[PDB]
Amino acid sequence: IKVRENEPFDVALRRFKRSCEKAGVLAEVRRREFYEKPTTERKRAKASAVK
Amino acid sequence: ADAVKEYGIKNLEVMVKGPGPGRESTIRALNAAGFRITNITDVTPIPHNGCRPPKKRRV
Amino acid sequence: RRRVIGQRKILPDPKFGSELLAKFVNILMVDGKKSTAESIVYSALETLAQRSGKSELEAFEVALENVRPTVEVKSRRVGGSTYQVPVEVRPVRRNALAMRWIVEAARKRGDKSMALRLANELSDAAENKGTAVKKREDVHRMAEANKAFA
RNA sequence: ACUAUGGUUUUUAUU
RNA sequence: ACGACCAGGGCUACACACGUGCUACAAUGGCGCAUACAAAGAGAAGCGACCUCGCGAGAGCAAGCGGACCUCAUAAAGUGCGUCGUAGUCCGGAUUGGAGUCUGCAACUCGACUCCAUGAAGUCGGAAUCGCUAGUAAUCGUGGAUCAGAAUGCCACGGUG
RNA sequence: CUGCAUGGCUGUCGUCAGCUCGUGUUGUGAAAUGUUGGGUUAAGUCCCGCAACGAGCGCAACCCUUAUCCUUUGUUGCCAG
RNA sequence: AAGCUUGAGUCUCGUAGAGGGGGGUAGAAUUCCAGGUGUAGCGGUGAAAUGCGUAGAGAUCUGGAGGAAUACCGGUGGCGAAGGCGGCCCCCUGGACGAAGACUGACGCUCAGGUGCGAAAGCGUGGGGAGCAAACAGGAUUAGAUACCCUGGUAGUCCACGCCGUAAACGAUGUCGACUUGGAGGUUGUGCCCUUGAGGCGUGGCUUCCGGAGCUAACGCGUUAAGUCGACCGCCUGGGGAGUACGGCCGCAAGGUUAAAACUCAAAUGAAUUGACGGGGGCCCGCACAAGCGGUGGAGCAUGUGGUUUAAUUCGAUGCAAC
Repeated sequence: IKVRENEPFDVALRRFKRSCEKAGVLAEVRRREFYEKPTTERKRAKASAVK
Repeated sequence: ADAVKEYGIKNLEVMVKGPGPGRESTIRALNAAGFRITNITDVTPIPHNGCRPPKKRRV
Repeated sequence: RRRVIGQRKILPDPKFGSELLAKFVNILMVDGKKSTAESIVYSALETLAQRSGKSELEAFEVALENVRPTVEVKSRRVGGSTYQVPVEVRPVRRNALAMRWIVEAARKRGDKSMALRLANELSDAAENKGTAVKKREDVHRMAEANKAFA
């Protein structure tokens, strides 16, 4: 995955590297992550869908 | 493009459909006819209609 | 694979001041007998300076930017099919290959001496209408000179 | 987007 | 006697083709002269120098050292000169033949060597197909064990590269 | 006579990176795991994950040897003076 | 023999949706019709040919005809006892569900025989016939080719009244009721709020995967159970044959129904572990290739296994690992 200027390097987290396919980001799978953080994010996106 | 010289075409818009190998040299051979080809659109599917089409079988 | 190395250390000739002419004694040469090819260095070239540059020290080196390749085509295989892929010549090999086949047909004929068969090869070096042209025209022979395979 | 054709092989101790 | 001494057969017999190697079909060739340089092995019925004679092999006379010293032993290719201008050829060698030279219990049979006489096929090869790394490949030289004698097999050492 | 009894040799994968085992761990169990994933290498080579951490054979260490420097012997080998 | 509301059933205003018909509403190109535009090949294959072509095959415009079929949206989303159901609107209609009140009053469950249902195929009669397509006839390729591949083509594919009830009819789980633990992601009502959130918090109806316990040989099943238990029905008792055989039934019929045995094996069956391997799914090296360059077998020599053979042509070795 890559978005915007990144390129020129570096802007941390580096998720265009070690790709290849399958089973990436597995240290953010099962428990601990998410909770309400994707709720507040997607509510602001829907508050930005108007007109 | 040699069969149309009596029509006096100047500005020309191009449409490209389908994945086949002849899809690029056909644009240079058309430039080599003396027409302004500043409009080129690709309209390849994204499939629609075809009745359904029927498919079945495997893979 | 795992080898690849590469390249060989070469110098200009001690007697002629040329980094090209030291390669010419390895051409039209057999069984390590460079001495038989030294007998036709500059001596046979008085016939060739009549149509190329001035003096024996440039009568081949003027043609250096023509007798070397810069682009080729390469044959590769996939499943049941064969494909002809255009390629660019790499810097160390682009600097080379000037004399590798430029006198290929002087080897065996039965007509005239080596010093004459050398001049009867170098006369076609910048013209390509004589003998063995398939050895030097090949680099465009799957490109511009024949488009039917594409 | 892509190569189309390989049948047959007649047996024995795990000291 | 399935034990093995003597005397002959053989294993080099050919009613089938073939595999690996060699050498040709040659002109950076072949033949004949000139010119320039080695490494490693071998030497007590030894290595055999030098010299003479015999188309020659070799025989006769006979030195020096049992070998870092004396000997096997003009390294060859490379360079130069002479030559054919591509002819079954100055190419090519199998066969049909002669006369000598050596060893050995003995060589007709089933050996080597020399100098000469005849000189075919072969014009780069079915269906196709082998191999490769840097003092190496290529190519041209040298030595040695098996021997009384006797390999294109076997094992090794230089040049040029 | 025959390795279809054996002392003892010897063929080939291959001189491949592979094969086992202590004390654990997995499964109902014979057994499997350790040695399969990740970055890497001539390689089970070196490291990280990870139910393993380690050990022996192969590999490697170790040892010889070549390209440099240093030193002992000199005719019959060598020969700058 | 009287009650109860707690299983079963009913009414208001409302709700999602490929449930089942019939009538409406539309287009595409292969096709067909006419008049134009307009041409040397068209089709297919590794490579071709049968076939179709200058008499226009091939390609295509314009207005008309016709048969199969419905992309998008459509989501690990719905409907239902299965089999089935996905252009769109309407009329008629089956099934299911919500808010708050009002009712019947055990009206419930299972089932021999009955009774009622079929995806696709086969069939009676009348329509249908673009594109494909069993059968059948040719072109390939094969010592076959009768097949895969290519060109044609009848039944079939569709419609309608019917005939025959088949299945991997599949989650291989007979039917019903109840108790037993959590998570993530979909999906549709409704109370209070003009949602003024692009909805929040209570709370009914549905719902795909994960998986604490329990079952199991292992796969699998999992509160949606193959778990823990009752109510009613039918099902096996060793393979090999075989729902085959004998008989009636019902169908025009292939079938469907209940359902063996002489003989034969004294045995078979289920799950996945380690080898062995692939004409697999992936990764890594080697003159295995690429690229360059020099050879081999035909002639004539040197020489030996196997074959021929005198009088013996000694034994042993015949895959990579003999000659």
